[PDB]
Amino acid sequence: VPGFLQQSQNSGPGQPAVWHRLEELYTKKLWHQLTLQVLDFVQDPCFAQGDGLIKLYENFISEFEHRVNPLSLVEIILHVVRQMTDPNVALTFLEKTREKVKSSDEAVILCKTAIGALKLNIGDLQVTKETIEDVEEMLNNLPGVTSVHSRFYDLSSKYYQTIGNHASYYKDALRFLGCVDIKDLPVSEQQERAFTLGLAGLLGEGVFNFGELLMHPVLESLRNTDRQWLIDTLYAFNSGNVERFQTLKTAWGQQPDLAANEAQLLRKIQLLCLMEMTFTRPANHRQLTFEEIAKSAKITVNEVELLVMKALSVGLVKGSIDEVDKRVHMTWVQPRVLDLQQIKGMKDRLEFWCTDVKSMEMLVEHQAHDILT
Amino acid sequence: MVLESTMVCVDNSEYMRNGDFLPTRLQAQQDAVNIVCHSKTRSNPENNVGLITLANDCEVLTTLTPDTGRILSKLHTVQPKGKITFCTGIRVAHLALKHRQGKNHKMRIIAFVGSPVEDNEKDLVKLAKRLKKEKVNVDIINFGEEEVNTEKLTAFVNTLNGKDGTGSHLVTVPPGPSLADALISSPILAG
Amino acid sequence: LGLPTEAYISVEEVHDDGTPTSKTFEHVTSEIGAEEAEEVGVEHLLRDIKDTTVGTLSQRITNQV
Amino acid sequence: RTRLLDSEIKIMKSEVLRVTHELQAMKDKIK
Repeated sequence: VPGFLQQSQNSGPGQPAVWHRLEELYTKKLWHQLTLQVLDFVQDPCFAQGDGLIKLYENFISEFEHRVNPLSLVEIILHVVRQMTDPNVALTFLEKTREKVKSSDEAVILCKTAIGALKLNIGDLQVTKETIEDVEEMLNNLPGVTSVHSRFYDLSSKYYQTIGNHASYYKDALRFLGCVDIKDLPVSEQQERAFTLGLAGLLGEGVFNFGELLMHPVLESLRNTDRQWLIDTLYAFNSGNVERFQTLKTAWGQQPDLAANEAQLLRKIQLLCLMEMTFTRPANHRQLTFEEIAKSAKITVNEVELLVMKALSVGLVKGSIDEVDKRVHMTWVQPRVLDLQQIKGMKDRLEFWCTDVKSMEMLVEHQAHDILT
Repeated sequence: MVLESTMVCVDNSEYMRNGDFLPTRLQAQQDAVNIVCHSKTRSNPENNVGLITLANDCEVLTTLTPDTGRILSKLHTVQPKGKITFCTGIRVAHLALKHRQGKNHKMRIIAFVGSPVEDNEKDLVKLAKRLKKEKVNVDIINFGEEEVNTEKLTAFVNTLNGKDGTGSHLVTVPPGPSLADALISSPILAG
Repeated sequence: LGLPTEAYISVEEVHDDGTPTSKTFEHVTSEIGAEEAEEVGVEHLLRDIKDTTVGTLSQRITNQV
Repeated sequence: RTRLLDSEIKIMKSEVLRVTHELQAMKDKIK
């Protein structure tokens, strides 16, 4: 063991020096240096499988060290899977070691996240999907580790792999944003994940929130690397509605997913156009001609007499609709987010009216000052 | 029966998990607290001992009390993981001694440092000059690991006890394993 | 305006949009308790329990706030 | 071994606190 670390363990440049330092930590009993510095050398991927094979020998050293499992065991397992390569039964062994030795219950939930990922690789939407449900129970309500919630997101993203349910993907990606420590995530790797998020991830019908996720800053900046026109087309479906020029562009932006759901997405933009008139314009411009709705639903004006009824049928938002000109002037609507900087919320609509009221309130006081007494 | 109340600051950290001192550094730290509480009890029964972790969270683990039973229970299940935050803890300990209604009891602080502290040396020196105005003796026993030579703490102790001051002894961790009795002798020999 | 007490409860959760940590106090509805013979010390000096001032000054207060 | 003896000593300290808790329980019961 001491001899093994001194010469055989060394592989990459600087490994003999770091392993000699590791021996000093082993004698000094400084678990923290072993927990962070030794695992940091393990974190480097240049060694790949070779560090992982050494890691099994180091795991025996780690058992003597008795470093905290939530930090030490998870890092060891992260490179243990690299050593495992294809783990037909290797996965059972690593899970067995994690189950047998648990510093804390939180480490046990971390073990579950690994079990689900390994099961996902070998099997789809079976025990692994149920294990993803089990991990939700194991996580409970504790987000203090935060990285553990990211591991929980990883199985949630794995659930998106198991069933297309792009809505589940939309929820997990949002969960990842909350449980990620910050932009400390590798920017290029996240930009590459955002390239997929920009492509299939947002092309999936699961996310279309008028910028609730699309206009969120971290992902959109990473999605700038992904084709800008496709990213614009995603905003265009939600707020640009029909966006017929963008409709030609969306086929260019991503042929996969868009072509499969083009009819369904066309229906979704038609529904989006109906929601758009009421929330964006309150009264006045909210009322609009049938031909504008025909352009909004990208359908013929004669067809829109039939089409407006179908869009009205979805009834996502309760309202009042008049078919004299197909004008909206409807009641309740839910905007995913307000446009621009909420200019309507400023003196354009609100606040300015409130200023007018207090002057009239003063008129009531002037009308009857003696009565106020 | 000299009247004194000591707001000791314990440390709970991944560094404290290391067991180079005794079987465990935390157990050795608990033993060091046990002897000081016994020494205070021998000096006076009314003497009050209170302790809190100076790592991550620096509140009050136990309010200062003449009985040592609360002190022992707080040492039990201390749970170590938080990164050391000595500056916040030292400020809390000094004011907490003022907080006690019985200010007549002499005010002293004993602290344990398990990890290097990432603080500007000037900032701790400024606290140390304020501590000198407060005139409350502070002696720190570094445990297991410390900033090399505890240079910032050595300057902090000098600022705390300058101009022929108490010069309360600062114990840098003895390199490698250290006996608890070896650690206890230096404070018993002199503050 | 409103009432003197402000109610806040602090909870830890993951924001759906993705705000980091997402731990903050959350406002909750607050009300005034019921007691007997309590305003004999205070309200006895003044008080205005009648429909006489309804629509005479009550409308003014709402417009005022 | 020695660690087990140390754990027993910590439990004995808890038992001393428990004797005080028993007196407190008796005092509340006595009232």
